[PDB]
Amino acid sequence: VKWPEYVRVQRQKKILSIRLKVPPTIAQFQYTLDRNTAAETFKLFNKYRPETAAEKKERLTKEAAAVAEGASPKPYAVKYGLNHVVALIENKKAKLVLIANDVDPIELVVFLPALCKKMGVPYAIVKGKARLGTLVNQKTSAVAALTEVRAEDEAALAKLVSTIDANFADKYDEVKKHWGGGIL
Amino acid sequence: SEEEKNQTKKEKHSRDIDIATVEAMTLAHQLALGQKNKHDLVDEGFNRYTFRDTENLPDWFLEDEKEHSKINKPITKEAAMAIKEKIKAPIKKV
Amino acid sequence: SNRTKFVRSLVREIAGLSPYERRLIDLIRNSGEKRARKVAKKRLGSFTRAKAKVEEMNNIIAASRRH
Amino acid sequence: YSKYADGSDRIIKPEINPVYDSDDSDAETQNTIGNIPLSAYDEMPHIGYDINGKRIMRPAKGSALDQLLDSIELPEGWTGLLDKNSGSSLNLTKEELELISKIQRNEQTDDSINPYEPLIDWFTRHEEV
Amino acid sequence: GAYKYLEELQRKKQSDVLRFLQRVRVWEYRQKNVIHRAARPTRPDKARRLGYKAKQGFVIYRVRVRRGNLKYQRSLRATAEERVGRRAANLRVLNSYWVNQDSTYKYFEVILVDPQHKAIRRDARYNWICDPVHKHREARGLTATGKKSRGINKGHKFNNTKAGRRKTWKRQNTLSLWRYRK
Amino acid sequence: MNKQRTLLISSRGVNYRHRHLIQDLSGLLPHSRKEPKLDTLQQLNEIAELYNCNNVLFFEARKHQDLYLWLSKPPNGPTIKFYIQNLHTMDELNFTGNCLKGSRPVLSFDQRFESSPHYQLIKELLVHNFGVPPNARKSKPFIDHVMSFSIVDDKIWVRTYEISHSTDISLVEIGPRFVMTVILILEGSFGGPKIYEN
RNA sequence: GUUUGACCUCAAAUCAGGUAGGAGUACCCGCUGAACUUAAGCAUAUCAAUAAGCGGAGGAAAAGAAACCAACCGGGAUUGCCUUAGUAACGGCGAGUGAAGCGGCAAAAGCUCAAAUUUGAAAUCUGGUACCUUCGGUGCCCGAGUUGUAAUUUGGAGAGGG
Repeated sequence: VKWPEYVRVQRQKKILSIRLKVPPTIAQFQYTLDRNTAAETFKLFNKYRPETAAEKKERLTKEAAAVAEGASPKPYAVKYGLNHVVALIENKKAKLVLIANDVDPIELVVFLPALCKKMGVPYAIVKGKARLGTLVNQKTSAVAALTEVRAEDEAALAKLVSTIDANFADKYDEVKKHWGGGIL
Repeated sequence: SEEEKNQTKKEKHSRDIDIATVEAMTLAHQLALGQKNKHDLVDEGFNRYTFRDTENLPDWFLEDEKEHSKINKPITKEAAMAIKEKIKAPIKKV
Repeated sequence: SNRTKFVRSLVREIAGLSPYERRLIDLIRNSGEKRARKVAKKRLGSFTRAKAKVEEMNNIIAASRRH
Repeated sequence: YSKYADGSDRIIKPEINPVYDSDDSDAETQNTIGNIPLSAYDEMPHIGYDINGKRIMRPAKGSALDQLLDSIELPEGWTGLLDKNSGSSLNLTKEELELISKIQRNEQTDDSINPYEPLIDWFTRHEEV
Repeated sequence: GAYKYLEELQRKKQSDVLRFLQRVRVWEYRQKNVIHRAARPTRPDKARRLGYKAKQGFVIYRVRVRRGNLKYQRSLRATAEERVGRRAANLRVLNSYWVNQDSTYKYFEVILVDPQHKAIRRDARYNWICDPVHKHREARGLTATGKKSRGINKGHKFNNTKAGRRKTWKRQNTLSLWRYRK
Repeated sequence: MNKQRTLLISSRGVNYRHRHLIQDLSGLLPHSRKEPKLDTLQQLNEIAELYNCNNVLFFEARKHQDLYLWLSKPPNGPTIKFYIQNLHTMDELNFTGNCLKGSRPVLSFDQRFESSPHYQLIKELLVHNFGVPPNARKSKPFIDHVMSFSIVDDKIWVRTYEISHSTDISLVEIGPRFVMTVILILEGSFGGPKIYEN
């Protein structure tokens, strides 16, 4: 019996990560926002999908056409860029931060939750970088953050932040102990 | 026969601790003479391979780690001589 | 720069302590600074580097159980 | 503390005793001989002179049967090289061999320390303003 | 940005997180071939500071080289660069960086730029590599590792190799004879 | 009773002759500790503390021609700088020496050492700094070599001789020989006011 | 949902568009690297950091804008020639080897990134298609990119504002 080499390699990697002891800085993920609150966050974030290329192009063409014949505030949108997210973090401008748990280079995201908690900025870990990508008109971003929001959604954002603090931040603060990967 | 079984326990432990490598022989030689006492070896016994769990990992992974987790350190001819004598086991052969 | 120091401290906390750093802090806790400095100046070559490492380990130990 | 000769205060640290620590690259010599070959003293019944200059009589007056037994079945502590304090082989204790084996296959050396200590986040305790 | 944090973290290679990452990646690469393409660089900060860009035309390759030497007089980094340039003949080698190492082998990541791609050609900041004079830079030791091995530097410490040992030896070991003898 | 230790430290630039001088000094003195290098000055006292050492010898050199030496008690003692000019290494074949490594030394001081308080201070410093303790870890019981010190023209001359017998004793010059001047004396170890200056 | 797709990794096309071998080789950049000969026969040594062999480029190549030289009233990229100098210095201090500062002159050009949020809008670009004032330009389309494509800037500092 034989299977493709890459399939065997990835299966071995999975069964090794399941069995290899990792420092608490690793395995800080795998304790993630529950399905309920994750769906609520997606619903809240689904209303602030960044304008896609087609939408921006059509809007600009329409504006130009009106101008050719001869005021609104900044459109609130989710911030996802890792460099931009880490810049909103450490500056206190960020209100809600989402972290993908399935980033290929783990080192790129290990320090993000620690920095977020050090700066006292709410943060949440959500399964699937694709899910963040699906709502940002990209394949994946590995991170998502929120900025100034419409007054209508301010109460929803505050409630979501409180729920996240009650569910994940406070409950899983013990994640520092219990070195992951100890399953027999 | 309780003592008989106990004797075999020490024999198994001794067989798993006897020096069998050139690096081990050099370490034993340095420990015997005053070059590196127990404290010096303990201080030197911390390197890249320390803090690595191996009881739970699969055998096919430990084997890969076994043959790729060694350090080549300066060996000594005097120590290398001792291991050769230890490995030593005739009229017909003569 | 305050930002650089903050980033370095965050990296040190998240990265942790290397096995030689672990032994250094263990000797500081269970022994005196003499053995720690002797080991630091035996792993590290330059004396000032060993002194800086010892000071960093002392600060880490002090901040571990405080605040 | 008292001051220097010219308006400079100086703390008089206690005089440091020139004692030797348990590990200071200096062992219990007890023989006064250096790294010289042990070929000498074979005919004499002593091995050098210890501190203060008195003869170190050779105690390794073993029997032929004992030597032969230790030759075929080498002692677990056998190390080949002889000891400076006597003609008997400087056999290592089982405890030393255990540490040597632990070092030689990437085992733990400084026991009693937990290899999986929780990450005590000292810096995260504070919050920036 | 996150680049500074990654750079700071990478310096602590002995750290537990990086320890586990290296212990996993050493087996992951050993299971793979000696030389294989990498989808993305494992050390984005190091590549970025080395001139690497995410635009089309840049390729990240992983290579394995044996360790040891009855002697050898070239760096394993230069050997890996040459062995990767001898396969991607249509790619120009710019630089490489260490990503991991093993007792028997060392692992290095090399960034490759294709001068044929129009994006590179149209880029004024990278079109300079399209000149044929830069062909097989690794084979001539013109890379960072090659220059370091060659000893090209300034000061008394590199007089014998300030402008190449062979060139200076040839220039100095010449009996100059002018028309009007001095 | 008497117990002492010495720390040997050499700055960058020590030529092979000076390196051999330091090496043979470390062999003549069994209570000596050697260190790799030093860069910059008060740090030297900490190094002695790390080894619980009661003395320190620093071989300064501004250029690689003129050797300099500092003798002091690291904790709080004074320091004296010597501008050594003449120097003969242990690797000279003109002197035949079978001296036992680290054996008890015998000092020889002339009357000039007692002619001034600072002369007495340097005499005592040499006595305890170069005088191996009777119960030193690496010392040897028998006496085979002696040390001779004579000061003339304001500078102290250092000589060493091995002893010999016959079948009522004779001695032959051995070891390094050099001349040391008195440049500067400090109240404290590598610090404090300058008490004496030539 | 005993389901569907997102992804991430890895394959295939005689797939669309491309590139690489090799030859030549006085000079250039590296790897590799001996011996004949010569000194107290030859142990260090000279021949030699050479020939042979191997890989990589052009009309020139390399290097080039200091982790440089100096210790002064400082010099101010690299390269080349004279001097420095057969000097400093090495040399079983025996044969021999042997620079570098500065000074005289041919020429001069300096620079570009990383690391700062565009965040009041990834503003970037590869490729296919229809046209044209076809070494390329415009509209449309697909895709790469947020694990970072646009703009400013980097020790001479620089950036947000009045």
